[PDB]
Amino acid sequence: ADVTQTPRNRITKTGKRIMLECSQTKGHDRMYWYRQDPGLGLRLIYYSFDVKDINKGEISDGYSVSRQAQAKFSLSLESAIPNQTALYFCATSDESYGYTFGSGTRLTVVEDLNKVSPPEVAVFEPSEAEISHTQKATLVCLATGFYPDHVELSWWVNGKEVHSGVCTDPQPLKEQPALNDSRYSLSSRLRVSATFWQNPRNHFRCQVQFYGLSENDEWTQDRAKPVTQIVSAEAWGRAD
Amino acid sequence: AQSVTQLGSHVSVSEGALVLLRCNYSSSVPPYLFWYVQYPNQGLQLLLKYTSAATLVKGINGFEAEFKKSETSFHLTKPSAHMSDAAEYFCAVSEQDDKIFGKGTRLHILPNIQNPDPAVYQLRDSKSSDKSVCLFTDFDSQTNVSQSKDSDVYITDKCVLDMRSMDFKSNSAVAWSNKSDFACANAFNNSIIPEDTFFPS
Repeated sequence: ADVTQTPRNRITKTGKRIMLECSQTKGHDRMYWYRQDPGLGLRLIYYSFDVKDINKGEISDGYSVSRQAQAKFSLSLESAIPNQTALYFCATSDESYGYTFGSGTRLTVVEDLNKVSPPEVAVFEPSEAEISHTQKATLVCLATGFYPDHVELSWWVNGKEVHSGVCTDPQPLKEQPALNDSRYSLSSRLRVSATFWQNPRNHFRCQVQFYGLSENDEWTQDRAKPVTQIVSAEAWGRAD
Repeated sequence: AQSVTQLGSHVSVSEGALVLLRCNYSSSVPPYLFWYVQYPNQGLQLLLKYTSAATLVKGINGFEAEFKKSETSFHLTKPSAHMSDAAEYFCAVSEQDDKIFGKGTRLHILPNIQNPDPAVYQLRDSKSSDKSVCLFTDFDSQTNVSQSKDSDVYITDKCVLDMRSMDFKSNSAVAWSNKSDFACANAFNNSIIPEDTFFPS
C-alpha cells in the first residue's frame, strides 16, 4: 500500500490483449479494479480477497483478472475495444473499508493507428486593445489537429511551470463532429499584468505533451510517425 | 447498501457562498459512507467518512457532513466556496460487507465579479501568415457562451482563470475559424452577450 499500477498511460489498437498490473506492499487480503468514465463514477470490474478468490463486479464483461500473489492483482482486456477507453484504478482495503487507490491508468483504444496525429500548437499574442482598456494581457494557446484525445498542456514563463493566471478547456473539442475518428483541438489562456507582458525580456511557452505511438509500432505513411512527444509554441514580450 | 444517489452531474455555487453537495443512500442497516474529491488530472482523495461513531463528521479544509438516518442522507458542506474547490466529488457507501460509488458531481464556482468589463478582442499568431483568434472576456456569471452554428467556427466553453499576482479572477471563451468571412465582431452572435460589451476598432 504504496499501491502502484502500471502502465500509467497507454494507447492500443482494437483486438490486442492489454495487461494492467496493480501491486501493493502492505499485503492486504482485499484488492479491486475499477474503471472511471464521465457521468458514471467509478464502476467495479473485479475483486479478490485472496490468491484463491475472484469475484465479478458490475462490469466484468470483456475483462479477466488473475490474483497471482498476495501483493499483485492483474487486469486484462482480452481483446480491446474502443468503449474500453477509460481511466482504470486499482485499490486495496483493510478489514474496515480503509481503501488505498493507485494513481490511475489512462487507456485509449483506437481502431486504426493510421489516424494518430500530434498537435499543431500556436500562441496568439495579446490585443493592444485589451492592454489599453484593462492594463492586462491575455495570451491564447491553441493545440489543433490531434488524435486521440490524450494530451496535457502547460505554460512556462521563465523555464518554470505556472498554474496562476491559467485556464485550459476541460475537454478538447472535435474538429469534425460528424466523424467517429475526428481530430481534436484544445485552447488555453494565460493572463498577466500588461507590465509583465510588456517586458521584451520575458519569454512565454505553451507546451503540449502528446501521447501517441511507441518505437515498437509499425508506420507505413510518408508523414512523420506520430509518436509520444512534446509540441510547443512561444512568444516574447514586446515593448510595444 | 442497495445504492448511493448524487443528482446533478454539474452544479454551481457562488464564490463565498455555502457549499452543499447532496448524497442519499438506500440501505436499511446504516452503512458506512464516504466523500472523495478528485481535482482535475489527479486521483481520488478521501475527504471524510461516516463509520458509526460521530454523526457529524469533519474533514480537511472545513468540510463536514452529517449522517441523517431518518432522511437517509449524508450531504457534504463547507462554509464558503473558494475557486480552488472546483473538483469532482463522489459520495460512496459500503456494500455486501466487502466493497460502491455514486456517479459524481462536478462543482463549478462562479467568481464574484464586482466590476465586469465584457469585451471581444482579436489576438494574432506569434508567427503565422496570418492566423488569429477572438477572445470574449471579463463578463460576469450572468453570461454564458453558446456553441457555434457555423460548422467551420469553433467556440470553447467559458473558463475561469484565477490570477494570483493581482487576486483577480475572470471569465473568457475563445473562438476561431480558418474561414475567409470570419470576423470577431460576429464570432459570438449565437450567444447572448452584455449590451455594453466592448468591440474595439
